[PDB]
Amino acid sequence: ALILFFSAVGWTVLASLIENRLASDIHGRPLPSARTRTLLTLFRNALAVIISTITIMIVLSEIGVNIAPLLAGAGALGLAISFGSQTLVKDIITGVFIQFENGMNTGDLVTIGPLTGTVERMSIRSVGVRQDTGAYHIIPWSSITTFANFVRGIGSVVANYDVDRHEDADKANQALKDAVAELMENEEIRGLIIGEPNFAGIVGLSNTAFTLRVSFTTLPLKQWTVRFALDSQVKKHFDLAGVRAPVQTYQVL
Amino acid sequence: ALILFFSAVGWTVLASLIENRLASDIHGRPLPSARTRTLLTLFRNALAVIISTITIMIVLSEIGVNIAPLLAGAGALGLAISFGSQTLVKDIITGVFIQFENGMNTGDLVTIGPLTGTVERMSIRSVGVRQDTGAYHIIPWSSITTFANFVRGIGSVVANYDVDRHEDADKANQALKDAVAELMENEEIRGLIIGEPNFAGIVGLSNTAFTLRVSFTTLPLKQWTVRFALDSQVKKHFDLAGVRAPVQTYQVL
Amino acid sequence: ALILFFSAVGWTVLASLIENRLASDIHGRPLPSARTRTLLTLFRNALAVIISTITIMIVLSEIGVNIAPLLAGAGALGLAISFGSQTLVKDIITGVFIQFENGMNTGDLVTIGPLTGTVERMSIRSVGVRQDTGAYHIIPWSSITTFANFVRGIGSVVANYDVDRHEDADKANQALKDAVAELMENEEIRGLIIGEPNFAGIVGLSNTAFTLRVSFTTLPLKQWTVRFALDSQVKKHFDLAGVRAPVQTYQVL
Amino acid sequence: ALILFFSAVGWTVLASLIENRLASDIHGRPLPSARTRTLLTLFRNALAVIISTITIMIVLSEIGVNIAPLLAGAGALGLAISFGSQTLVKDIITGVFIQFENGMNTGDLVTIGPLTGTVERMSIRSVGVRQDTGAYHIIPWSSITTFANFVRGIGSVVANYDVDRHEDADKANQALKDAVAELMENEEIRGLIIGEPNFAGIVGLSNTAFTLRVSFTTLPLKQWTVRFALDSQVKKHFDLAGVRAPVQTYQVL
Amino acid sequence: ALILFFSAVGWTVLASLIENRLASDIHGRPLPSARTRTLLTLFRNALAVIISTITIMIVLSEIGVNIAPLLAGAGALGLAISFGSQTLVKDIITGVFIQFENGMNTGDLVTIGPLTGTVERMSIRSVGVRQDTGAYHIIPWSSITTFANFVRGIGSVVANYDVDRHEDADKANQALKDAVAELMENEEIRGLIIGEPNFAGIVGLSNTAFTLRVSFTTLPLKQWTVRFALDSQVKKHFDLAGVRAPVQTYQVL
Amino acid sequence: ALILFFSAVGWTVLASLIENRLASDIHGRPLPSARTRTLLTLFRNALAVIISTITIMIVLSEIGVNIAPLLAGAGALGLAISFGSQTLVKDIITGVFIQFENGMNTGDLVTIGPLTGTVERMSIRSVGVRQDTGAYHIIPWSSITTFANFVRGIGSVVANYDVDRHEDADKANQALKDAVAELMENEEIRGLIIGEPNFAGIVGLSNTAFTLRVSFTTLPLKQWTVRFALDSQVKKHFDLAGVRAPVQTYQVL
Amino acid sequence: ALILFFSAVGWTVLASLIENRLASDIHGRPLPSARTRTLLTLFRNALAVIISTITIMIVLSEIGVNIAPLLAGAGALGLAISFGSQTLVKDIITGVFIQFENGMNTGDLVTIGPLTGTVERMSIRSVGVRQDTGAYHIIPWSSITTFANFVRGIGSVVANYDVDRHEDADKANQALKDAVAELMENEEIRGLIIGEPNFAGIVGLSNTAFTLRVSFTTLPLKQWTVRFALDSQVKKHFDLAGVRAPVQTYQVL
Repeated sequence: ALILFFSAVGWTVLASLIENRLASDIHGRPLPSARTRTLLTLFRNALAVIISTITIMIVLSEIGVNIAPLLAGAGALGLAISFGSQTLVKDIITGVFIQFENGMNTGDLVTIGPLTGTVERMSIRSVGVRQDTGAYHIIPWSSITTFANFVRGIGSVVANYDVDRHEDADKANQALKDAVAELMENEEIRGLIIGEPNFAGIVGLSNTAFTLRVSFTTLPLKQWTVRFALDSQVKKHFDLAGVRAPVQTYQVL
Repeated sequence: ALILFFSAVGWTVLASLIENRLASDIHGRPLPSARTRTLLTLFRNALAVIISTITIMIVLSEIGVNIAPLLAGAGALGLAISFGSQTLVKDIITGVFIQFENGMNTGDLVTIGPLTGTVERMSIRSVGVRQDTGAYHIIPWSSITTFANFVRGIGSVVANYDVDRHEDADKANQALKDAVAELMENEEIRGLIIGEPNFAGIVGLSNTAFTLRVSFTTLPLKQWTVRFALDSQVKKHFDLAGVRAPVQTYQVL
Repeated sequence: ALILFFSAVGWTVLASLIENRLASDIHGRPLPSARTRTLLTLFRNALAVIISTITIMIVLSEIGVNIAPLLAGAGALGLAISFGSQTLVKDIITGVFIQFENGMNTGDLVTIGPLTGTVERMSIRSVGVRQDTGAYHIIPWSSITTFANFVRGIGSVVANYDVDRHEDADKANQALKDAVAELMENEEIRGLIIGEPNFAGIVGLSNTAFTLRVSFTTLPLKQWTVRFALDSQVKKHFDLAGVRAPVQTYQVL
Repeated sequence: ALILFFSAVGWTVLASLIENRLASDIHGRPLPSARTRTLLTLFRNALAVIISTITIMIVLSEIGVNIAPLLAGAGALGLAISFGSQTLVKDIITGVFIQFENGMNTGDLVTIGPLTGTVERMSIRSVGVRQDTGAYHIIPWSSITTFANFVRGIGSVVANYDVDRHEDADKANQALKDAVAELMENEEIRGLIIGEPNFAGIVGLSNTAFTLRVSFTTLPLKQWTVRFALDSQVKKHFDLAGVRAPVQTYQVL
Repeated sequence: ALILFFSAVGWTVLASLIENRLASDIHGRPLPSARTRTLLTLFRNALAVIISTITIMIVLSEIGVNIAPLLAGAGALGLAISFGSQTLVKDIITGVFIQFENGMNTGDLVTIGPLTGTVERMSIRSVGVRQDTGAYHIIPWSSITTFANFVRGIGSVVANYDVDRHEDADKANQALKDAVAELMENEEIRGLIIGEPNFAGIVGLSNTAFTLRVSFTTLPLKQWTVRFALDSQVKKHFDLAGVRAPVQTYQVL
Repeated sequence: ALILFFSAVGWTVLASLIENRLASDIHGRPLPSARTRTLLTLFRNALAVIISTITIMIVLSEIGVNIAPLLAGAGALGLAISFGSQTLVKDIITGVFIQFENGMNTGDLVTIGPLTGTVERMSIRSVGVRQDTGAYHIIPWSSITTFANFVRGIGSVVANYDVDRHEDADKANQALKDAVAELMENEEIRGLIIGEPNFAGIVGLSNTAFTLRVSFTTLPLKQWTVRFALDSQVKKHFDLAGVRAPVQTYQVL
Repeated sequence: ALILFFSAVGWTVLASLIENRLASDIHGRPLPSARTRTLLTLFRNALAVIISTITIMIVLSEIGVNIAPLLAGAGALGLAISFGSQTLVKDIITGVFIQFENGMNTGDLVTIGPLTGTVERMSIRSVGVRQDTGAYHIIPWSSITTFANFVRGIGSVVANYDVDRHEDADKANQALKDAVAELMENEEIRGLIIGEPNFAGIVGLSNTAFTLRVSFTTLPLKQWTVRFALDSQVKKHFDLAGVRAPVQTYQVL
């Protein structure tokens, strides 16, 4: 009867506490810290609260005066719990879908908002990213709405260099072409590049400068080394050819 | 009876696990990575949880003490699940409607917020865009609200060039007209352009400069090459005609 | 009985698939692309899911063990669908109301947020706008909260020109008046203008300049040509009268 | 019986279509455009959908297999409709309350966010504002959260003028006082002003300037003309008295 | 019976229209404008709609075919009305609570976000604030989340003056002290101040300047006059003592 | 019966009005202003509305035609009231939790967003903060999401001083060390400091300067006086040692 | 009967007040302040309100006129309470999940938004962080959405130094290499570093400068000391080698 059902609740409560002891062993893993005492206390309190609620519900059902006040209170508490748990299920679903489309793997370079780093590990609710300063960022999946991946597909560079307006375009463009040529005859750099450079010439005009563009396409994650080498060669050849940097201009009175 | 219904639940649970094995084969595709072990474990856990919930519901219905506590808990969990799944159905509906109006195809150049690139593939929940730096962006449909497409219809250029205030408009405007004339007699460039240039003359006055505007209408995705050629010719002809760039001015004491 | 009702469900399912084939013909229109295969598959899957849900509901109703678990799951799914469809009905209602008040027509120049262009077509959920760069923007109605229309009513110009503080106001104001006078005696420009210019004189003082204002009222969409002509004439007459542009000033030690 | 009720539904459907024809005449007004064909088609489709839903509901009620699937679908659709209609009733209530407190009339100058213009007309959902560039802005009431009105009450000006630090305050303040004095003896300007000027003297110190403040109180919508006249007189009297504008200062080495 | 109840509905509808006529007299007050015709029409339409809904509900209840479609539609409409009325009850509650704590009175100087002005009147939903330019701002209570009041308690000034780095602190600090001394011996200003000045000396170092701080505590709303007088005296005494303003510095080559 | 219950409602209504008279005495306190007449009228109107609603509900229950229209209207009104009261209960809970953790006391210096001041009093819904300009800010608890407290624990200073690149680090660092030494031998300042200074040397390099860092740890709320004294001593010793401030540099042609 | 149940409610109310007295002892702890009188009064008021609500509910259930008005009011109050408690359960769940993944411990350096500091203590709803200025920040868990931890894993430095464009890269790069060499031969600094420096050479070109990059990997929380030492050595060796800082350039007329 009611007493037999009440004993079943107590038996299940002990099993949940025994399951909490199993969770203590799981929590006992060195990876998730060693201060699991607080977490265990919360689980025990929750189990006790659930057992007390079940017992009170049984008593009220056997009372005959309707559980309406207490039932309404429990319903309000459950509604609050459901309202507060939107974000968690949001992270779970978002992460499940992200791994479904092979959006993120471990070790690749990504960009989530204002952060760029390498993925270290993915939990059920968040993803760990290691920044170039050594900081470890924990980003929940629902916080992620748009991200970029640098290992998928191919890589490319687009380089723009500003040249002073007073000079002529033919000499500066030839200097840039020569700088790219010296880069091409280098062996491992040319191994990184895939194909031939794309010279665009003047791509803009300013009040004191004009800009020249040259674009490549390289191996994934190799664009930055090529960019740095190109910058060094461009500086060297601009110095050789006498190309001037943009200079401010003014008049007096 | 209850036992026969319980056996049916177990039979369906095995079928779902067999369906999960079929999903494992689907997940086994090289495109969606190779670490599908985690996804399979989640599906198995979900199937086990569903089977346990069904069995407990049957037992409680056959108990006679009302499923009210457990039923309310299940209802709260379902409410949380429904609340957390708003974004997913939002992406699904938004993508379905976007493909309905032929808003986006594969390979075209688009602009979604601060990102400009070529569409590579569209999933049920997101769209992949390839940037000019080689990064691969995953953008969910609900995150997309307003976007532009450069392949629909036509293309056009509007070019504004700043000339300092001290010179006269007739000489600078004539120099710009001559620069456009040299561009027109070029053959492939004229093939890109559709029609005749639209000279607007002075379109603004600054404290140290005035601006001249000339606009074209070209083939789709061909506006940038025409713009670069026009910039080069404008610089050359401005140098030829002696037109000066804007210069700062000050007085002493 | 139940079997007769089940046969009716199957008959309706085939009719929906036949209706999907009718939608395939509608989707077959060249305007909405040619890759309608994906859309048809989704419709077929939805019809199959609906038929299966109806059959399972009938079986459960004829079972006698209550549909409560499955009914609650279906209710949660429907709640999620309703929650995710807020935006779509929002666009539908907003567009219906916008067309009710004659807010937007096709071909007129509008400004929706940071975008200015001519309306090309309006769907049930969005509106297409053509920018001056040739890009085609798709803007849903709910994303629209405030917009401006340049074809309703009239057009006007308010022109402010900065003159440096050192000169006198009477000479510069007279030069501006003469510049407007030359503009007035032109024939087509005066045809664009409706009425007489409104001279306001000095309307502000800066540390190194003062500003003069003149305003007109012209035909719709004709304000920019008048503004450009006024700017050219103002520059010419300021050069003629010897009016100086604002100049920076400093002192040494 | 059921057939008699079904005939009543058909009779009401025709009346709604006849009411749509009456709405067509209302829509036929030249003010709300002439392309009301699309709106009429939507109304006809909605009436047909409502009639079909009513007929299906009657058939299902007379079937005996419960309307539960279809009733739940209709409930979900109604929930989505109610969720998507929050903004519309928000505009209706906000506008009703705004006209209740006499916040806005037709023809007055207002400022709603970043827009300043004269109210032209108010609908049930929006308000039309005419900008000084001739653009016509449609602003829904719910989008309005805070606005200012320039015709209610009185008007005032607060004028701050920057004077170089190196000069003395007594001479510059006397020059400003004389400039206000000349303004006062003018007749229509003095008619605009209500009372006497309020001289505050130095109200701030900068690294290269100090500022003098004088404030008035004038008729509504007349503050700007008084401000412009005061600016012109202040410039003239500052030139007469030899008061210098703020000047940058530096030292070498 | 049903007819007797229907007659009661009609009798109440006329009473509501008579109550609307009473509201017309209330609306007839000159303060809430004179165009109350539109408001009366809306009230009459609402009363007619309510009467029609009640009659249709009675007819449907006496029909026997369940009001379920129409009842569900009415429930959806009521849900939309409740959803759209969140802001109004929010303003009502916020204003009621604000007047409970004596946060705002009429005539005092407040600062609500980017607006500073004097409270003119408070409605049930908003508050009117008069700006120093004469504009009248209507701010709903829910839009208010944080505001400041200048009449509660006391007033104070904190004055920071920048002196160039090259000079010595003792001379400049003594000059500031003397400037405060001249202010103190003035009688009405000293009546405004409550106590003695608080000299803090150097409170910061810049690349080309250092700043000195002096703070007071005065009567409410009297801080600005004291600040202006202090600024004037500080300028005068800095000129007397030969204290220099911050000056830019550079070097050549 | 119904009449006896109706008399009970009237008796309770009078008691609520008598309770409102008790609230009038409470509102009669000089602290919560003296214009409590408006609040009392609102309470009386609410009591009358509640009594009328109860009477109408009783009449409808005794009518037999279902309260469904009026009951649904009351339910919608209650739903709107509950929706609009989210913020109030949010403030109540947030404040209760804030006082639970001893986050804020009265008189301490706090920083809530862009505001820094001393707490004056805490209500059930908001907290009053006194700014250094004398303004009194009212901040609801829900508006508070993150704040800092300067009285808990200790205080510290981190001082960075910029020295131009041209000079040598050893001389400037020695000058800073000597400046700190003179500060240390002062007696009350050394009483404020707790321990020894932490010299960090160069902590950054700019194009025209390098920065030196020295950090302390002092008593709570005493960091600013120590900072000002350190700034004065640093300026004095930099002047003594001939250390130069950062200076701009350029080249000609 | 009803009286026996009413006595049980009174007995439980006293037990709750006795439990409040136990909470008073808990609140009596010196850590959570000493003004717990206000909190106790709120608990007593809540207990009294709950007891009164239970008694009124029992009386209404024994009345026979339905609790519908009062039950609906209680339901609306509970709905408001549930709506206002979303944030609290959000913090609880977020903190529980954060501690689960070992995201934060006590004493480590973290970065939560614009705040960087050391964790001092974690409550159930918030986390205390000590800033370098001595301020104590209280941050709820729901307010936390993304944070970084500096003690997990390893630490690294990336140093960029700008060199004037006019000089040559080989000399400046050699000077930087020598500066790193002197740093390496230092003993405790080399103990901090883990491995060898990574020289990247030129990594960017500006209009007046080029930048050189060198990166390390050091012990956790030791990156800043290494960075400061590297900056000092780089300045010293740049001075030794005659490397110039970036300099502005202009031309006259």
